[PDB]
Amino acid sequence: HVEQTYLMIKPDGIQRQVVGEIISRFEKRGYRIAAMKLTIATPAILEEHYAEHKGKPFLPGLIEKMTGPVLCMVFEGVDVIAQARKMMGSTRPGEAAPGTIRADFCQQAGRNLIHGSDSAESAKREISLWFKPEEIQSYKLALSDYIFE
Amino acid sequence: HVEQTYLMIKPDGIQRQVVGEIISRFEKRGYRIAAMKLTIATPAILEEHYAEHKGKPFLPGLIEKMTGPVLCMVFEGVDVIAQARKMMGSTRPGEAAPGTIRADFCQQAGRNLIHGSDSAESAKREISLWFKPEEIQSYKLALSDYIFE
Amino acid sequence: HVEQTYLMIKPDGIQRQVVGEIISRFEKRGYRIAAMKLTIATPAILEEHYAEHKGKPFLPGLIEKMTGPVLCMVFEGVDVIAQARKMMGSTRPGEAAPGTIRADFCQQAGRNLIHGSDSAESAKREISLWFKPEEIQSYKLALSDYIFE
Ligand SMILES: Nc1ncnc2c1ncn2[C@@H]1O[C@H](COP(=O)(O)OP(=O)(O)O)[C@@H](O)[C@H]1O
Ligand SMILES: Nc1ncnc2c1ncn2[C@@H]1O[C@H](COP(=O)(O)OP(=O)(O)O)[C@@H](O)[C@H]1O
Ligand SMILES: Nc1ncnc2c1ncn2[C@@H]1O[C@H](COP(=O)(O)OP(=O)(O)O)[C@@H](O)[C@H]1O
Ligand SMILES: [Mg+2]
Ligand SMILES: [Mg+2]
Ligand SMILES: [Mg+2]
Repeated sequence: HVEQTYLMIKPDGIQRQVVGEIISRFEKRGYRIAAMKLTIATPAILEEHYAEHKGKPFLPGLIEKMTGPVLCMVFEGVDVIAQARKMMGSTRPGEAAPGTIRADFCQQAGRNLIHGSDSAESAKREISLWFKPEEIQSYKLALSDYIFE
Repeated sequence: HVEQTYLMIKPDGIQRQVVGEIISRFEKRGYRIAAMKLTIATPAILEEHYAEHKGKPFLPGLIEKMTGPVLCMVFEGVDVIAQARKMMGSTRPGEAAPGTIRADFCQQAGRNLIHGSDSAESAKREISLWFKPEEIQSYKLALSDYIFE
Repeated sequence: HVEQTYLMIKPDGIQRQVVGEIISRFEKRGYRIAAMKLTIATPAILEEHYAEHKGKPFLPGLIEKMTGPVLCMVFEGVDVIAQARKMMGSTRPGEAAPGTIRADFCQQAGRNLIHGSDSAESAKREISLWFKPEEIQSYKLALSDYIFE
């Protein structure tokens, strides 16, 4: 039984030119790329993305930092929502575990490279916000017999 | 004092073609390759290898998943039995620590890439099961003065 | 607000020829090289470097193992003193967390690849010990906007 999560490379991931390295970390576990799109995030879409943080003092600066090129992604795998969060590490890179993306690449929460859905509910909502359905691709990995039980 | 452990790349490690990456992780710590052999594991030898799991519900499926090409290895180093187990990570990849082999490469316990001895007694037994003594090679690493105290 | 820490590649890092890999780990987080110098450490400077261990049993052997080529480094970043210590891992490689330098490269405390300042006071002292002020270089990373909040 697999699930899908929404992962987004933030503008610092694009500008520091580590997109391929990020993707390789998820491919290495046999997670399937179900969707991938480069766009430029705008305030209106970012306000919906970060709707839970509406009204807060730190939202305007977050929206400014996120206004930039992003790579929207959907990955599929066993427990991939929680696992992708674990692989990203803590929001604050200084608290993130060695070997996580944020610990290996970053210094501060405001420039922490990547976003990942925090729950099944947020994954459904975020995939619907950033992708049209035709952009979610269904296919099977040829190495499935060696990735799954 | 150094010891020797038995490490085996399972058929998923062969088929996903990550043998070299696995070997490099152990070489990186200055662990010495003392033996290495590609074979195809058969139920009879696997039954002896996994004798501690006799009767357990997962054993028949484990033997099936392990019937395939494997790379038998012996590595030598300080505390290498416990250390290699730490590098492998937990049986479940989802529970394994970031930076371990199972967390970095795998999703599920039944396809978790690598076996390693869990104790001095099991290392002795497993090395003897899979290797004849003439297959164990003794040499000294040229960088020994910079690896060992 | 950034700070500067003193990092030193020990003779085993030089001789095992992993200098570039070590530097890449710190560059990967956007830490800035503020100073760098290859020298051959002498007992006199090592006595002052390791003054806190004066009288201790392992000191003379530590000085001996450290009498050789070293790479003196100063790296700048947010919380970089504590963060570089986290990235190095525990003194004993066998106790260091997976994904740290010492866990990924080493076996024993006497050959654990790298030194890093352990506090703000020690970083100031160690930088001044190994570098003259003229050797410390001030410049801005062009990716600063994508590294720092
Ligand atoms: N105190 C803070 N200072 C700067 N940026 C923050 C702070 N808190 C959150 N952020 C930013 O907002 C993003 C979304 O917030 P949140 O959902 O709490 O974290 P995460 O993305 O780890 O789930 C974070 O990834 C981070 O970039
Ligand atoms: N509940 C399970 N489901 C699927 N596979 C399992 C399960 N328990 C064990 N296994 C498989 O059997 C192998 C041997 O089990 P065990 O010796 O307990 O683990 P380890 O290899 O971590 O020492 C594991 O590496 C794993 O591939
Ligand atoms: N018990 C020990 N055995 C061998 N070498 C040691 C031991 N303790 C310390 N050392 C060596 O002395 C160095 C300095 O010791 P210390 O300052 O306590 O560790 P660290 O470098 O982790 O801060 C260590 O990096 C290590 O090379
Ligand atoms: Mg969030
Ligand atoms: Mg076992
Ligand atoms: Mg110290």
